Amino acid sequence: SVPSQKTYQGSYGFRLGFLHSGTAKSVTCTYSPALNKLFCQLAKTCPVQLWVDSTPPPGTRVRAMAIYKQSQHMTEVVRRCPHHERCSDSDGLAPPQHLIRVEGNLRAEYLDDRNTFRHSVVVPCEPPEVGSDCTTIHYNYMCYSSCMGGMNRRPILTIITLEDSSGNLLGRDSFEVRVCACPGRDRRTEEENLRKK
Ligand SMILES: CCN(CC)C1CCN(Cc2cc(I)cc(I)c2O)CC1
Ligand SMILES: [Zn+2]
Repeated sequence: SVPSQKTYQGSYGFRLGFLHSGTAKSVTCTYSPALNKLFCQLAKTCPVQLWVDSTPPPGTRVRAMAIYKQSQHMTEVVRRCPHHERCSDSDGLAPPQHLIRVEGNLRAEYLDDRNTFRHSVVVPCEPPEVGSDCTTIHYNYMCYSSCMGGMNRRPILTIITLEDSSGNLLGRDSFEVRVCACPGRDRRTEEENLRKK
C-alpha cells in the first residue's frame, strides 16, 4: 500500500507553513517553496507550522509519515539504516527504527502499522501559544538521505495528516525532504538546477 499524498485542506482549512531560514552554509534547516522541499542536517530541529482557518475538535491529532518519492520505490517502507537503528540515540519514546521523531512533546506516540509496517509519529493538535497565529511542531530526521542500506540516496516525502480521534482523515499536506550535511548549499544548488531546467 502507498498512503495518499494528495493535498487536502478539508473543513478546517489545514495547511503547513515554514520559516524563512535562508541558505547560508551554516544553516541547519531550510525550506524551499520553489521545490516544496525541506533540507536539514541529521537529527537537528525542523520547525514545521500548522495553520487552520477554524479550530478542529478536541482529540484531533497530527501525524507524520515518510514515503519514497519515486514511483519505483514508493512501495518500500522508509526506515533508518542498519547503522543508525543501532546507535542507541533513543530519546526514551521513539523506536530506534523510526526516521521521523517529534522533539520535546511528551504526548508523542509512535506507530508501527500492523498491516503496512510503515512508521509514523502522531501528536495531539494544540492551539497556538498566546500571542501566536499558528502552532509549531519540531521534527527530527534521524538518517541522512545518503545512508547506505536505508534511504540510500532516494528522495522521500513527509506526509502530514490532520486526523480525528479515530484516525480518520481531516486534512493532508506534504513536502519533500533531503537530510544532508550542508542544507544551505544543497538548497541553493537544487534551486539553481530548477531555474535552469
Ligand atoms: C484566522 C484564523 N482564526 C479563525 C478566524 C483562528 C485563529 C485561532 N485558531 C486556533 C487554533 C486551534 C488549534 I486545536 C490549532 C490551531 I494551528 C489554531 O490556530 C483557529 C483559527
Ligand atoms: Zn542512517
